[PDB]
Amino acid sequence: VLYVGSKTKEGVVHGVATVAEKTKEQVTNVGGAVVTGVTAVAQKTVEGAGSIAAATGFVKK
Amino acid sequence: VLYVGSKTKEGVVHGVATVAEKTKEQVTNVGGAVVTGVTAVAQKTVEGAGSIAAATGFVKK
Amino acid sequence: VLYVGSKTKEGVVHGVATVAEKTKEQVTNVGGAVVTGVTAVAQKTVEGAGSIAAATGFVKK
Amino acid sequence: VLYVGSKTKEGVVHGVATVAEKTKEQVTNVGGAVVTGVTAVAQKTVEGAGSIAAATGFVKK
Amino acid sequence: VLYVGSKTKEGVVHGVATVAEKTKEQVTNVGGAVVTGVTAVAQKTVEGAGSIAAATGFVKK
Amino acid sequence: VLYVGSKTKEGVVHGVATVAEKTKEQVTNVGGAVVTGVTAVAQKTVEGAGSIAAATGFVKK
Ligand SMILES: CNc1ccc(-c2nc3ccc(O)cc3s2)cc1
Ligand SMILES: CNc1ccc(-c2nc3ccc(O)cc3s2)cc1
Repeated sequence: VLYVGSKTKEGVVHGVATVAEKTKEQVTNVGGAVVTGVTAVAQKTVEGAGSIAAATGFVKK
Repeated sequence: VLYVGSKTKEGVVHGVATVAEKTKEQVTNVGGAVVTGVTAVAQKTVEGAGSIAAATGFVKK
Repeated sequence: VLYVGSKTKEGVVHGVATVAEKTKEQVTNVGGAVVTGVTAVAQKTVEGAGSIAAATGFVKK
Repeated sequence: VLYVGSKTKEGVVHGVATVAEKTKEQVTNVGGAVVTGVTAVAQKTVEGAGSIAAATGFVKK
Repeated sequence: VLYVGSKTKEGVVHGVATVAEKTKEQVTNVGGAVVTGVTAVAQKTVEGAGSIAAATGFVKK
Repeated sequence: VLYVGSKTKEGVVHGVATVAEKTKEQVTNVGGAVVTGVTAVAQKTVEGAGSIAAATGFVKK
């Protein structure tokens, strides 16, 4: 009943240096799902299902 | 009843240096799921199922 | 009833230097699930099933 | 007598990512020479003395 | 007499990722020479004395 | 008389990832020479004396 947050950090990314020399990149998706190339990403959920880089499947019923 | 957080860190990424020299990258997905290339990612969930880089399957019923 | 966190760290990644010289990368997925290339990732869950890099299977019913 | 340069590179800097988090920087020079903080610098001389970051001395005669 | 350069590289820096978290930096020079903090520097001289980060002395005669 | 350079490299630095977490840095020079902190530096000289990070002395005559 006296919660005290201070200087806290949650789902935090900082201080990222990145060099990506690539002569070629290619995704050849044929009918499917694909997720590629996530970098320096931060989420924070409450009462929820939190996905960052999901390759979810073809739901059939 | 007197919770005290201070300078805490949770799901935190920091101080990442990355060099990626690649002459070729390729994902040739044919009908499937794929997740590739996650870097410096941070999540934090509460009352939820948290996935970062899932390759989930084709749900059939 | 007098919880005290201080300078704590949970699901934390820091101070990562990475060099990846690769002349070729390739994922040739045909109908399946794949997860590749996770680096410097941090999660924190509460009351939830937390997966980082799962290759989950084709749920059939 | 048939010099052929092609795609040559000389005194070349490229592809530099830099993060510098600093809570304090200070140079307290009292009567002297100082050089600090050179980053991503490129020179090319011909028939000359080329210095990049010199701390040269008090010439007296 | 048929010199052929091609795709040559000389005094070349490339693909540098750098993270520098520092709570304090300080140079307290009192009467002297100092050189500090050179990063990703490239030179190329011909018929000349080439110094990069010299701390040269007090020439007296 | 048929010199052929090709894809040569000389005085070359590439693919350097560096993380430097330092709570304090300090150079307290009193009357002297100092060189500190050289990183990813490349030189190339011809008919010349090439120094990179010299701490040269007080020339007296
Ligand atoms: C959003 N959903 C949620 C539910 C519950 C919580 C927490 N329950 C407790 C119990 C004891 C304790 O020392 C800390 C905590 S935090 C946090 C979030
Ligand atoms: C500007 N000052 C200068 C003087 C001389 C030169 C060179 N002399 C030679 C001799 C033979 C050889 O195979 C290459 C070279 S390059 C380059 C520059």
